[PDB]
Amino acid sequence: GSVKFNSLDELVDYHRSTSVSRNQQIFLRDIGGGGHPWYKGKIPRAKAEEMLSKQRHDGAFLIRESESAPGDFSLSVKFGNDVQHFKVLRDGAGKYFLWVGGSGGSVSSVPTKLEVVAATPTSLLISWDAIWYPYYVSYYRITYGETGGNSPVQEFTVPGYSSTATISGLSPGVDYTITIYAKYHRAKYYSSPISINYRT
Amino acid sequence: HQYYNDFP
Repeated sequence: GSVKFNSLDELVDYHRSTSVSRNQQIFLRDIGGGGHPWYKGKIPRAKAEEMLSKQRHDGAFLIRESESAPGDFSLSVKFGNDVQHFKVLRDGAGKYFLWVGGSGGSVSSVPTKLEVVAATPTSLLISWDAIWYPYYVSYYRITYGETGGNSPVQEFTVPGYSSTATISGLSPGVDYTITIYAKYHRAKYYSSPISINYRT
Repeated sequence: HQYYNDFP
């Protein structure tokens, strides 16, 4: 998933009017004679940033053959400050696209449900819903400790392909604050948190 | 070798 194109021409045409960025409004725009508007064949990545350094306008772009992944294509794009490189994904039938999945109809990277599925007096099974590009989370950090004072909160990470976790070795009768941080690939920062309370 | 739309 989700939107897929039968060819490079068709991918290019779609991303003239739909952003290539999940957060910003960045549309593909031709480099400023009689040659192909945007394909540059087997040309290197340093070179692609040479052809795009001289563009002031957002969305300047070419598509080159990929260096690190022969037979694949790369899409190079100017984003105000920097030159960004996209990998052109192919699916099972060899359709082309840029992003697996989609937002949730959501505008934030914070997990949206966080719930206790089942519980004993010394353990928790919890679940959550990441709807914003779940395929792009590298891992979740789960923290838990007594609500209020005092000691170190306990932490562990579960892989991004996971939607549930198990918390163990808890004291009966204690109120816990349970929190989850999403770490997208590759955001600089964890996403901001979502937490829950539960008393064993 | 690193791309803006990579996977984990």
